[PDB]
Amino acid sequence: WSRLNPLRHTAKMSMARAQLITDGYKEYEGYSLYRKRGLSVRKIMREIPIFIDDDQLLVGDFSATQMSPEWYPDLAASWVEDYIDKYEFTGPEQAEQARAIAQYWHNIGGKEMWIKYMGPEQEEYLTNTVSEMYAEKAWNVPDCARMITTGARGFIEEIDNKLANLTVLTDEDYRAHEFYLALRYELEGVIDYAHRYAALAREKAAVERDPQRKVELEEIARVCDRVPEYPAETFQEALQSFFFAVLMVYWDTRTYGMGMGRMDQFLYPTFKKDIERGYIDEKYAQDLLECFRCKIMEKRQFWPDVMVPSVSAESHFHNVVLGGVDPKTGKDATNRLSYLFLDAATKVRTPHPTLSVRWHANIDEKFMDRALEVVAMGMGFPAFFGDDTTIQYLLERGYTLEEARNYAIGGCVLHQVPGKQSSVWPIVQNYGKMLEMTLNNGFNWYSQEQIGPKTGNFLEMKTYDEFIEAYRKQCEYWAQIAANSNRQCRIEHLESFPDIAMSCFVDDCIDRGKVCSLGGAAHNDNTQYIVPVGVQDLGNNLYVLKNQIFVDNPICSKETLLDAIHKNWEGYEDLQAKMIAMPKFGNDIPEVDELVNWGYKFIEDIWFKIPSAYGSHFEVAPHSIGFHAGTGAKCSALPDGRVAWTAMSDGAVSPRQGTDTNGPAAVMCSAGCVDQVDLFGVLFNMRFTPQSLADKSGRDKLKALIETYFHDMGGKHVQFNVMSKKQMIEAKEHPLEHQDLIVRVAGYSAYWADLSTTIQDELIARSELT
Ligand SMILES: O=C(O)Cc1ccc(O)cc1
Repeated sequence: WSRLNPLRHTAKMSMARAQLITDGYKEYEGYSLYRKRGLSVRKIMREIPIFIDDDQLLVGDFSATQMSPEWYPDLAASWVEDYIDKYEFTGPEQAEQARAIAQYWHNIGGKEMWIKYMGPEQEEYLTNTVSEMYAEKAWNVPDCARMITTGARGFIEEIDNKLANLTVLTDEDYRAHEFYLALRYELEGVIDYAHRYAALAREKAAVERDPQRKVELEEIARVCDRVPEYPAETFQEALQSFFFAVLMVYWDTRTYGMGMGRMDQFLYPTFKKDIERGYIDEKYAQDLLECFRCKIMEKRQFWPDVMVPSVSAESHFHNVVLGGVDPKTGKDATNRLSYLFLDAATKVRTPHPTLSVRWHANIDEKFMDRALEVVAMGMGFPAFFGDDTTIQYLLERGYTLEEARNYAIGGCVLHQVPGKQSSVWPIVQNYGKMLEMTLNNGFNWYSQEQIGPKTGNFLEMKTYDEFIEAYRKQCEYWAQIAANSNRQCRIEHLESFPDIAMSCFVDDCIDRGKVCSLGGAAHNDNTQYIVPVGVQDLGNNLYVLKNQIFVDNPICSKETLLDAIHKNWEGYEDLQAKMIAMPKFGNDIPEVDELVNWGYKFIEDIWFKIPSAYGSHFEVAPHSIGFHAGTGAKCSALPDGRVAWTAMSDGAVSPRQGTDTNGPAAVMCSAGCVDQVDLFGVLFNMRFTPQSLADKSGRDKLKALIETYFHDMGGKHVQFNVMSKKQMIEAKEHPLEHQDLIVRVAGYSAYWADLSTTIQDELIARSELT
């Protein structure tokens, strides 16, 4: 009854893109890839199954059967093998169809073409090589709502004004002449897509008996008759217009961490249009935002199980930034449309649309108090981002102050302006696992193979300054060997799986006539980066290296140490308790909280002088998504009392696990001692108990503590979740029951049933605060 009604995961495998792209490549054979793609995608949207759900007033969906996740063979296809039905993956009996597409799309798929290119193929855990040929790229926020007040028609004109009055093909990239035609070809695709619903919604009208539900869709057909093609005019046809731009991208590439930030900023002129004109009510607007959280869900993920350890089983980042600052004037933009957004998170309790708030000095204290109740209930949501510091990072990249003020976020914590960055290609490297390799000697304990460089013998280091060069020499190897892989993989993805439709919403892409992935990016700045996930464990161990190994303590010699972790404290269980009691990050120890700052300052030195993509340099994104588990489980033992095969850390500057013997103010004062201005978004989450946040103390102690954390300490991002540790243990022993539990992990909340085991038991260990 609570306004909205989401439903169940009674889903099966769907072949409405794979089979529809397969015969698109065959019917449009010979046309260049830029055109053979664009011609096939409009074939999809104009021909794919369509339906309108019940009591919903949004039409376009992310699949051809309710919640059945589509499959894209353009990116990969040879991962569907022998089981016929068996593990969250299921089909009816059509396995002979997947093997038919896999037979066709063999050696012509993204990874399928990619894995030949190399030659030898080094399977890895120190870098996500498996997640770079298999995972779809997005993690941006294009201007599909900042550049959709023009409409698809206004786009096709600029393309037509381009192919005619500026072409003169003097090899002005035949690739560019074909990109232009392609971009039109699926711009009419998003027209046919919404003109199919108009004919179907109008058909769903006469046979309808409820006259209010009849007029509900009779206006939707009138919306979709003008929403995608021409510029929108009303709040009901501005949302549907923006959404169809999110789908046209999804039909060309399963847009991963695509952000849709600032819906409280660009749906306002129509919001302020219909309301003050009595055309739409606040509850009606709260209906669409409710119907927006539901319809966005169907985009489930469908990747091989070999990555579920590192990417969970349903890690979706559909973030939207509510609140903020008016760019042209500097005042606050926190408005009622932001109030209805987190009002929607009440009546519908979906965990994917992140719904993030952006704090700033003169923000609206009322709609920030009301934001603290949204995380006071279930779900660890409105991930408060602090501006002021993030602005300095964007302004020092090159963006103008208006572009910087107007920033949103893409994916987890990546903050960036809308239509400028271009489909990021990330790199994971557990800089605690590097410590394992150099404390060894490039041996990769879990693998027991001399796969690294013999930088130096630990039993012959002599001094700490000698170690940190043997740690630099080892880290730099996995730099020019990891970047060098997905650098020329973004370039290689020009023979397969480029993002043509997404270029409709990247600046200068239309002008230079080149896609955002390869070339026509307006800013090749924050477009490639690294995620160190567990660098707290670097500082905690570096402290043990700096303090209490070299100089004093020869009993805990370099020999007694390496063997203790070799056997994982077995026979040394007395020692680990002392190291686990040594000063650890998360409290308020400058002697231990400053080494994690120098830690990032050690990573920011090597990678920032490494060129990237088409220009600029690699960034450093300390965030995480689930890569602490799949990497830590293969990262064997650490000096700071760690056990062998356990996770790294909970991302960026979050305290390790049970290391905060001090209150919440310390856990942020520590995390504040990080010069996080040049850090591409920090993932900082911590757990409170519901007795603290569900009272005035939540909107009094926290606010005074989170505002102080960002203004005095220069933080960037803070995200909370309230849930008892027993409630998670009670979910571990009853996982058949709590299959719809909202648990935060790392910049998102996902159902506990699709969460990995190593992530569950790790979430038990996170401390409780008051
Ligand atoms: O988000 C990540 O860090 C992993 C990733 C790698 C490649 C890709 O295409 C998508 C995601």
